[PDB]
Amino acid sequence: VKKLINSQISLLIGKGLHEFDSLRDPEVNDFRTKMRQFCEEAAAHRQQLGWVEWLQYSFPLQLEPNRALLVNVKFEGSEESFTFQVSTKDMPLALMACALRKKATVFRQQPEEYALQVNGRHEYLYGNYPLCHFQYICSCLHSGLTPHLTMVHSSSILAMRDEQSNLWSLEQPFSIELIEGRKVNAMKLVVQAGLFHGNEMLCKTVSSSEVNVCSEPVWKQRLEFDISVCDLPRMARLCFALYAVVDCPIAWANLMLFDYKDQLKTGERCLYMWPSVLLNPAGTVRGNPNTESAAALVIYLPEVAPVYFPALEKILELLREILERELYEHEKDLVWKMRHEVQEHFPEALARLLLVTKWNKHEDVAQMLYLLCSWPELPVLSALELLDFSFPDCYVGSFAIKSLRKLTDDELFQYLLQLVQVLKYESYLDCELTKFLLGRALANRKIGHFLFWHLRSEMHVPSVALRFGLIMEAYCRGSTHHMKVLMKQGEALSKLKALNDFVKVSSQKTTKPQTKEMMHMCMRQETYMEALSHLQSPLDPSTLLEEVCVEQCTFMDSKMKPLWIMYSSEEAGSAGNVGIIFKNGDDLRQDMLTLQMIQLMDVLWKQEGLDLRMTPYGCLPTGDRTGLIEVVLHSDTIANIQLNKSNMAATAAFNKDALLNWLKSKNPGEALDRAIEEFTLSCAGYCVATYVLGIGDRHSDNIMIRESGQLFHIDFGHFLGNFRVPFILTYDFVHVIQQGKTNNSEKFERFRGYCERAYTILRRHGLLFLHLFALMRAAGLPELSCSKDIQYLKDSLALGKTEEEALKHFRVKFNEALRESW
Ligand SMILES: CC(=O)Nc1nc2ccc(-c3nn(Cc4cc5ccccc5nc4N4CCN(C)CC4)c4ncnc(N)c34)cc2s1
Repeated sequence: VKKLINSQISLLIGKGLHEFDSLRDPEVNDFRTKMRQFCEEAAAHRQQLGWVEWLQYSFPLQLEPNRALLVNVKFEGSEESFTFQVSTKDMPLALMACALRKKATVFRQQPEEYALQVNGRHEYLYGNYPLCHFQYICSCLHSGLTPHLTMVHSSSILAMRDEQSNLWSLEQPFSIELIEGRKVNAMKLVVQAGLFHGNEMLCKTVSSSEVNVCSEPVWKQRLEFDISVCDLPRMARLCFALYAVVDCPIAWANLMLFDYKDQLKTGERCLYMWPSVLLNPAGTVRGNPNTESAAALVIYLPEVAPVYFPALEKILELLREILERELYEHEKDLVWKMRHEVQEHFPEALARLLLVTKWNKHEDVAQMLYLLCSWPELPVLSALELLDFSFPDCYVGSFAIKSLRKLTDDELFQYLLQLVQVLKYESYLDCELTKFLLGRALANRKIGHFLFWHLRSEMHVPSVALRFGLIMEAYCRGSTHHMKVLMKQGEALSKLKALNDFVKVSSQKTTKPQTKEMMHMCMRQETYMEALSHLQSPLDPSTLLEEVCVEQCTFMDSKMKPLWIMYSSEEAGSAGNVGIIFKNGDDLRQDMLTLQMIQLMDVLWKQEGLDLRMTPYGCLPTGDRTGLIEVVLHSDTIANIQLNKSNMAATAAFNKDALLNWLKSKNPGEALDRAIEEFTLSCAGYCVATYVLGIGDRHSDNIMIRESGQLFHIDFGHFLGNFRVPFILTYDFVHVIQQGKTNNSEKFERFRGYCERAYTILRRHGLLFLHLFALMRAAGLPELSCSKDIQYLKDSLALGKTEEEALKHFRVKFNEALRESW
């Protein structure tokens, strides 16, 4: 039983648990038993949750950031239903109280014992909120549709829960012996080394003597470092680069100078190096696992006797404003002297003080830390900055995590991609970020879901495979049931991979109709119908994927041959008609990031009362160049529509009418007006988002429209101006915005306003994007690695300007776009 589970975990995470044992590594072992313990208690806590509290755990509320409506309501075990008319202002309780009246009359004769499930989804309506505040009711209003709900009794929710149970002495300089290696090249080889605390060096780098390429290299030399051993900060990182010269880089490697138990390191180490793209401070501090083939350096840390880092108990014993909103060396010195008044009267400037503190002198670090221990808790915004690699100290990190606990679950979810990436910066396996993510994920099943997937999707990256593998193991121990739910997902993804391979093979040797019918036969096999059916969507756990409609599935006959998979569900009706796209061969990470950023804009816009009718569709990497994109139904590409085919509702006398004609046929009579407004709002949002993000090569192939008028972007797949990208107005959208008239300055200028509001609201949260992109640097995305990428956002949001200033600047950009539009 505990052997079945171990095997289930092994299959789910894509790494066998026996591989953890074989490392005979006490840090891995200690991480495992402690994190198992932590996760088991969390699971125990959850099995006694109240029924409302469980709903909160398993089906967290989906909310928006007088008027009448129709609702259909039924009860759990009957098909008979009642249609009521209520107010968009009424709470779920009144509707429930209403539904119980109708039952008592029909069956010839307490609302608070129920919750309302959205039919055929894992989504529930409860709490003291007006119906219009629930994403679902809210969404229903905009599309016309009647909300459909089931009354579920508390006794039934509890049955769900139950079924789901489980020191300063050493004054001599620091130094190492560089012994030998075993490697491949073409000329002479040099080892260069630096001591780092984040990006900042703790002293100058020191180089090797030249030795010939023939090697199996030999050195037997002492590299001495210009810094007292008693000064090495807790998080001292020692870094190596091996290269050749008569410059040609070969490999690099890093390690911490203290182990995970705070002990200084001795004596001999063998470092298995990673291939190079010279010093790489940000690289992992674990050696290359491919030890058969990896070049290796042998070194020797010299025993100065054990020696540990001193307990905090010991450590605790031991024109300003005009600048405070990069600084000269005299400005630095001023801040440091003011550290106390910084604490008392500028607590939000912590980050700036941390960057001036001298991490290569131990006495100053004791100073800074002592101030940190009484430092007031900081705003989330400020805390997200502190998580950056320019703050490696474990005390700083703990303060940051401590400031971050006041994150709501909706916020945490919004920034989960970045917090996971920042695991790649960590020095050690057991850390505060890991416990934090595990804890919040075990308290919220939606967080759990995406945490799992963000980690699972990277298991083929050797630098994170062990770390990420271990976290998912701990997660599973805390939720046996959710483990199985995710296995169902992994098995579906495994079959889709097999199905996509067949399509790639078949389609090269036969015509599209022929392969299509083959795909269907392949899907109609028992093993497939079953593996592909009855799962939660990896794109959204509240979306249930029930019956694959084989007949509606296809593939696109191009490059990587992505698959199109439709689902239906009687229980959910029209709402359970949903689709996924499976893509294998392409990397989806950049698109996911882009889409999260756009969805962030939408939330920020909505919090100022601006709704730009965005389309934040699912996009999720699940494996090695593998993931999923959510089908947005009732949509088509601008290119396709602009083919202006005859025999169609939308056939134009002039190609420029095509897109308007299409909208007309989808939205007759008085419906046309709202579709044009939907188009205008959505167009403004994507124009501003693409501009702020530096995304170009937009064209009719990678823009789409919904039948409601909503325009949205797909397949980005470059950003931050690396292809300065101009603002873009396509004449074809301008034509539609203008209701089909040559001149319509009343409509075009309401459009300009939309853009100007959207843009000015983002500037107010400019720092949030900057902090978020800074952390994303951890992802290893080629287009998001250096500072010229961050600078791109600095320039697009004109953060160093006044709002009047930037708004004029933006107005020049917009007018330039208008001229470019024919
Ligand atoms: C790296 C990368 O590819 N990123 C990508 N991101 C996206 C995002 C969206 C889409 C996408 N593309 N399309 C058009 C489309 C894509 C198909 C993909 C695989 C198989 C069949 C496909 N058919 C598509 N159409 C074209 C329009 N037609 C009316 C319906 C079917 C979408 N339709 C609805 N929802 C979507 N989300 C899409 C594709 C991609 S690819």
